[PDB]
Amino acid sequence: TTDPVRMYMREMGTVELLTREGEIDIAKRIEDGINQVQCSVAEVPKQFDYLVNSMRVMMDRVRTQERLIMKLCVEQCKMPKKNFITLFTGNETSDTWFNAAIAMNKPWSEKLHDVSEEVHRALQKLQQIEEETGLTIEQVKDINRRMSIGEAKARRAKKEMVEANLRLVISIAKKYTNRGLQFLDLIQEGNIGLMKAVDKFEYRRGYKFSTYATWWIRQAITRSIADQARTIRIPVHMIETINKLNRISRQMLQEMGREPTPEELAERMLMPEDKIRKVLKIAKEPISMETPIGDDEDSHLGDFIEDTTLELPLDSATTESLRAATHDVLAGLTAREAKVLRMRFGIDMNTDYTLEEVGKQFDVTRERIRQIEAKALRKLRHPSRSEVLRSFLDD
Amino acid sequence: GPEEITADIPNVGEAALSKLDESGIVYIGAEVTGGDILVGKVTPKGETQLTPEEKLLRAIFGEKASDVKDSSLRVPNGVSGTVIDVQVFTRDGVEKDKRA
DNA sequence: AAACCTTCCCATCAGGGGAAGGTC
DNA sequence: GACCTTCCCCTGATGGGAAGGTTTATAAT
Repeated sequence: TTDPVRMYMREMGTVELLTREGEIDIAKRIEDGINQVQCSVAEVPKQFDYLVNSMRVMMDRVRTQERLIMKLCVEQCKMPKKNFITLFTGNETSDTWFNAAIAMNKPWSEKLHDVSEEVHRALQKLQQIEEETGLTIEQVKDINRRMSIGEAKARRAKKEMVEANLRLVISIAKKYTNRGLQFLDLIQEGNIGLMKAVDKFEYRRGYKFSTYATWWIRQAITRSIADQARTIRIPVHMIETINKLNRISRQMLQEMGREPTPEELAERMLMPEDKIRKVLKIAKEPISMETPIGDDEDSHLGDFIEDTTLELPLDSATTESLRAATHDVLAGLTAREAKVLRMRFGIDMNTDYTLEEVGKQFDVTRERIRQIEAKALRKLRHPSRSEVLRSFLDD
Repeated sequence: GPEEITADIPNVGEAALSKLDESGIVYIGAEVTGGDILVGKVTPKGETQLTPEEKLLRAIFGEKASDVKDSSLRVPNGVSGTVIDVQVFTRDGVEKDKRA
């Protein structure tokens, strides 16, 4: 075989199933890791995660000063790494370890004096934490180390947990296969819900993990279908409404004999009737432009589609002729009227202007302009000046 | 918006609409030829924009623009026959016109 | 599929004001 | 002449609602 679905179906066989002791003891390992974390918090998961991240932030703050002082005293001053670790281990609070390293009197010992100025203030940042967190710079590190160990325990146990029950995900996903969504998409969206179930399962309730994992995976597959199946995405609740309508119209088949009257579904369903026709008009799916056409020939639906945005040249020629005709006509009037018409309208100009807009730079404001236009249009209303343009209006 | 079968069509002459009923459907028995309108329909089109040269016409002759396009059942070009049957299928909830 | 809950966006309603009308 | 009540426009105040998210425990591979 070649397809990757086979590379997955036969790969998951290497991980053995777990029941029933396996469930409980791997869950106990998970809880033991998280319980290692719980004691480390001493010195709903939503706030718990912020607490964890705050400890991590404190350790990052300390490590920043660590690496800064290290780059300053090793890269910028050439002191050996051992001479830094030996003198820095134990205090990590005061400046007592810097003056001693100066008194060492090795060649690098002089460059410490210059970085002493730059390290003193970095140390004040590091020391202040003690007055905030009520701990020494070493206890922070130790607590973080132990809690990271707890995380590692939880991680190994949870990966094993999901790997063991992977098969149930396929067992659930094979039921839904044909909904415009490929198979591996279904099994993966189900694995996501399987993980979400693992992280939110109490092994102490005594129930079998199968049920909870089943619920979560079923939800994670159905909702995922609603999300990613149709090319035009539809609100999640609308897919539920469509499925309900289809279920009712399916059940009423043997009742009405052939099919139900549309007004009935509004009765059987909770919704008034005027929305049902919209819900049915919405469900139309796109047709591939490669769909074969009549005579079962090579012609396809992507061929018979014209372009209607384009304007036929028969009309563009008329547009140009009207351009020229109005150009010759406006020149027949006066210069004042010509400018007024080419201003109120966008003729031969950047943009159209309003009444006060035109009156602004014409030295006589609104009403004057209103009197010119109505006059010029009157002067052009007359035949023997409107024939060539009158040929353009046909209704 | 929903299209209309009304006989009121823009950009047409009276000689064309002479052959339609109040609802805009070709009269039974009246013989026609290519180009003639059998069923007058108007699809709503909007956001019309005009080259200032055309806005000038709108201002001069007072011939205002329409907010609807033209889709009509016109006789196929090249053939000229006689109407022998006219059928009208009206959806449910849509009010029945005169011809219907 | 249902079940109760939060973010965001409507296209409309209580409230204010700037004046406006009508009269013992 | 003022006073009491009346007739219309902006800030936003909001109930309304569509779109979105998280749970659901028999067991179910």
